[PDB]
Amino acid sequence: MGSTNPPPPETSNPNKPKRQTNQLQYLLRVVLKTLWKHQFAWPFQQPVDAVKLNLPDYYKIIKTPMDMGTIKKRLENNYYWNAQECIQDFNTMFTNCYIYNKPGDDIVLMAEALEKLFLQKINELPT
Repeated sequence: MGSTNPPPPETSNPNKPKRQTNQLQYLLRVVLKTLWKHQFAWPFQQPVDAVKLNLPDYYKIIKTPMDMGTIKKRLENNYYWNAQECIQDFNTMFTNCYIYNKPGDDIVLMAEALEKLFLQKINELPT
């Protein structure tokens, strides 16, 4: 009975309604893809691997995981109906980090930076 990770969030759901919208195209080509290249992005590029990291309490505490790798796959697979759904997934990811960790932790400074950038990039979206 050693530690395991949960199954990752779904990136495809054939019974969920979806659309391609100008705002969602923008969220992939501009926002995600620019954030993905940032020097602080790496911890957020894949689901939190609590086994590899030796944080057996991670998924004890965080029940709604989200990461940019999943968000990337959702955008590529046209999983979302609108921009707001995806913005919500970005917000879940940031929030989870702030929940599990504490002010001034390196990982938090990273998420804080990314979140400021995020906000500056989604300030104006296409119509």
